Amino acid sequence: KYGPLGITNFITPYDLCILILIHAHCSQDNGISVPTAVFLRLISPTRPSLEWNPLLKDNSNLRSSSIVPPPVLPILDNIIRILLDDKDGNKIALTLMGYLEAINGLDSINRLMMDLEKNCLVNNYRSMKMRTTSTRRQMTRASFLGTFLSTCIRKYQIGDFEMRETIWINLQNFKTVFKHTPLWLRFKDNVHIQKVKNCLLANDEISVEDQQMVEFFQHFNNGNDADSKTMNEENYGTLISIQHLQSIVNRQIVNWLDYEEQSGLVFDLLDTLSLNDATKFPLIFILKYLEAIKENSYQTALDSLHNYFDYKSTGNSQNYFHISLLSLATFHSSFNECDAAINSFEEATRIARENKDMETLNLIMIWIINFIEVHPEYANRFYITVEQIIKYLKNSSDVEDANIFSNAYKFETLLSMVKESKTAEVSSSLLKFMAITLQNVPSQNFDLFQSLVSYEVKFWKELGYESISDVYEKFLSKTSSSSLRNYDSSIINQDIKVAFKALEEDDFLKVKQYLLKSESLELDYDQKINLKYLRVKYLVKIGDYDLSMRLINQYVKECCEEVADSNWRFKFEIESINVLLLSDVGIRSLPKIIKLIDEYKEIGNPLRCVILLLKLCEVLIQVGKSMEAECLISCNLSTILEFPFVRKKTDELLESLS
Amino acid sequence: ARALRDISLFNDIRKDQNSVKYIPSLSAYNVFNEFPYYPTSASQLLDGKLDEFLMLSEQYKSRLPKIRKLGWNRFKPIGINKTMYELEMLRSRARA
Amino acid sequence: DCFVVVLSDIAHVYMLKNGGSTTVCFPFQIGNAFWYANGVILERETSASKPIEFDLKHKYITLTDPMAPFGLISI
Amino acid sequence: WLELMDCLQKVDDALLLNNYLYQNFQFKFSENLGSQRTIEFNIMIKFFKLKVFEELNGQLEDYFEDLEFLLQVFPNFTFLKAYNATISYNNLDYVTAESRFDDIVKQDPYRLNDLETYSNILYVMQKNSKLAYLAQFVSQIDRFRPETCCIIANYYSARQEHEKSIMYFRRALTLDKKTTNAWTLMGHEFVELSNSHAAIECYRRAVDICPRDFKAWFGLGQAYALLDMHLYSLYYFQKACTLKPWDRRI
Repeated sequence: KYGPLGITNFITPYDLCILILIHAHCSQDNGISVPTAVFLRLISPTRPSLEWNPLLKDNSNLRSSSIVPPPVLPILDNIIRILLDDKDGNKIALTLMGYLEAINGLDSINRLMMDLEKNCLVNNYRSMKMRTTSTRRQMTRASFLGTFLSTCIRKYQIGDFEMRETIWINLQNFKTVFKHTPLWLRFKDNVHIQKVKNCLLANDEISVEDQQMVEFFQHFNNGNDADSKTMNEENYGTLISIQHLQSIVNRQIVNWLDYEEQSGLVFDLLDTLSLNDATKFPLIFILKYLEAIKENSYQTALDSLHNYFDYKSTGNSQNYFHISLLSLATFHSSFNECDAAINSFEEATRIARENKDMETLNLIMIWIINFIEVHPEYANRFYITVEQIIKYLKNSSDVEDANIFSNAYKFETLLSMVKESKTAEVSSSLLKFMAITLQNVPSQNFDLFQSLVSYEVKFWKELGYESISDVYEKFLSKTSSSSLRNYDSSIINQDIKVAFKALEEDDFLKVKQYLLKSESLELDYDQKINLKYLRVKYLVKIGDYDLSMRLINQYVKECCEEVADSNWRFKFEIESINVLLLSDVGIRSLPKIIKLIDEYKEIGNPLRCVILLLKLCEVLIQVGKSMEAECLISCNLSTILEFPFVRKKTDELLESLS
Repeated sequence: ARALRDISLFNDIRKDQNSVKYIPSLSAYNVFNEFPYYPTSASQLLDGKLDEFLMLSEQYKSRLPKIRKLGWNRFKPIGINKTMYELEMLRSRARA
Repeated sequence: DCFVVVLSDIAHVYMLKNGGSTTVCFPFQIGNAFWYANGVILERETSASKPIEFDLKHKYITLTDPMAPFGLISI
Repeated sequence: WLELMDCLQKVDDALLLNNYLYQNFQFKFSENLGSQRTIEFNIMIKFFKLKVFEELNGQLEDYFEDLEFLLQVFPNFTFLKAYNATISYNNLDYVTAESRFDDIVKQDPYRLNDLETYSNILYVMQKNSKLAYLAQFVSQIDRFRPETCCIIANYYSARQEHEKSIMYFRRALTLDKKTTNAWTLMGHEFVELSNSHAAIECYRRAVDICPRDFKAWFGLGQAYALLDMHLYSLYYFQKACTLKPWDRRI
């Protein structure tokens, strides 16, 4: 079924197949009505125009609410397999098969097309009711099939005889490809084919003289191979319109990003473009780019991106130069270049000002924090602080925003969490973002919906209620990851959870091997901290604390200046507390534990309050004053069983007291 | 693209609280006449991208009557000093 | 901290720690290239065809960083 | 010999095959006349040296002594002189080349084979009056050669009618698609029409047809540079650096 591919603005052989089907359905002589699902799989990809920005926008409208079958490749083998499935589909399948056999000439093609325009297609409904004398079903222009057939009619009267010959030379090539196929052998003889073929072949007006030599014209052109064939220019094996190519490509990249498709056929066919249709179809370049990132090829990613943004900008009259840099900026942030991405972004701001268009500034601002969300360590380097944006976007407008406010509040929630604000405000801020996101369609805005889950899971986990987190985590998508953050980040993130479990099950060999990968990998900041946090926990289990103690303090000291992450500061502080008290000297930590207790009492996070209580209890029992420790733990035992993961520590301490 | 107003809730609250230049592309430029194609309507610009099929559709539609509208104006037969463009204008006044 | 690949006559130098990419050319064809502290040593292609002819006066090139001009060895 | 020329791609392969023509190559002395089958006294082996070593701009060897040898034998050969004139053009030596071509026009007035370089020179020269001489004269011969449609385009460009001169360049390319040099000229006239979008794809096609095009990369780098995309142009300029590192302008 493979062959050279070329974009054609004329009637592709695939197109006639629908025209074959619609003829049988409207004729109503055979009583064969093609099922509606068949048409909606065939015509709909040919419906024009979808558009798909390279990055900076993911499936904002491409996702169909109902799952649709993949678009069909223009090969008789694939087309027939759709009709073939039904028990009576053989009858429908043979109807198509017979018509393709009856159509043996360019004139016969014209007979089909003249028939539809004169009788089947009709300008408007008001003439339906007057045409009750028609033995065939009549079509309205505005209908689903009507608008399609109008386009097909237009594409036939649009060209000279030069295009009509290409239709027939290609169709016979297209028809004969199916002939040397195993399925055609299964349908070598079906008697019904002759019946349907003779239905339309009738009224030939000659059977004795012209038919003797009519065959001679057909056969001589055809490759009878008795002699050397008539030499003709190389002809393409498959012809598709631009719009049909758009559907197959968009489905392929979406399927790749996260009823069976034919990846090999699509990829092979897309590799035979004459390099001119590639100009007419710039999206072929980016299809390599998405493939390029998968194997982590740097230069091969770059040239493709530059390739895509040169043909797109010229084709579209609106200035998209202000969009090219951001995609390139995303690409650099994808390879952790970071600093180079920074320079890329600044000149995007200047370009936006010259265009003097307001709507693009919202797009450039929204990209800022999305970048800083991945790399919070770069907040100081931007010319605008994060808080300025939130204040700006909160009062941006009251209309023509839709998703901006949903984006606006989530950034405040993240900042509010990191700034360790009081839980009352954080709950309210997340409330705003939750209400606005769910109010509109959440399925269509798949990116933000996932981000909501991540924040909520994180938020409730910090409060210590895994029961709530357990419900939400089932909605978190794995391996989906997000844009502008690498491509193997999901693999790394999954691996880290493995290491933590391995640490719990005392699999020191596996975790040890993973830390070796740590020092030479390019990792995101959030990933970096986890491994940085992973190492200190591992060193505690081994027993060496001189190295860890010098290591933990460096981490927390740099966890307060470079990034003002209070949550990660807390987790590191308590590890140091564990290190001290484990070495029989936790008394040094008494100043440190107390200053956090009253500090978090004001905050009101119960999980924080309880964990320090256990540490306070543990230090008091290694002193020899376990008497009062028992008294304190007795009064607070009720409120400390609410948190699951501390129960194991809480239970274990109980037998110690006995 | 709900614009925050297609949302029933926030739209309700707002009521209570109240109380493009075109530039040619390469494919637009043709080989015969150096004037580039100018699209007739914004429908022919597909998200700003000039659809090549619609462009050539209008081009065919313009040229098709051009063969028919040939004999108008300048061409004059001999023995008739009066071209056919005014043969129908007098013909129009004849019945009217 | 840059990763460098040497082609027959062209060297690509990709910044890995920080920065983008750079590329440099060479006066003539290169047979092989050997790493040394702060630079690379490049030996000229000897013969190709089957006649075998080669140069001996100078076939080694020293470069420190891509932007600076090359240097000549001393024996 | 040409079809054997086009298959060659790099200078090292030129040396690869050049040796093969010397050590393990010999002609059928039966078919060829005497005193000719010798490789040292052959002609297109000499004509070989003149064409391939310079069209690809490879390292010259056995090139000089063959050159003057061909001047002595072929003093009146039009093709040789134009190539000899071309050599001066290729070395950015325009005064001497103009004298060389001027003999061709006087000796051979009707040759639409290498006059594309002549009009290319005259555009750099100015003297629109002299250029208008050629455009009227060249177009009078015929309007179907690839060159005659690029000769006139230069004359129309010099007079600041880009919207007409832009069309002729596309016409010139359509006749013969191998003349990739028209693509960069195509893009330049877009720049002076203040349509940067149309320009960028133009240079872009020029480098798809052959990546090793210094002119195409440079022209594309400039078009972004005219716009405030100083960095988005750094890549294109950077790519051009590899092609001609030995230039002050870049």
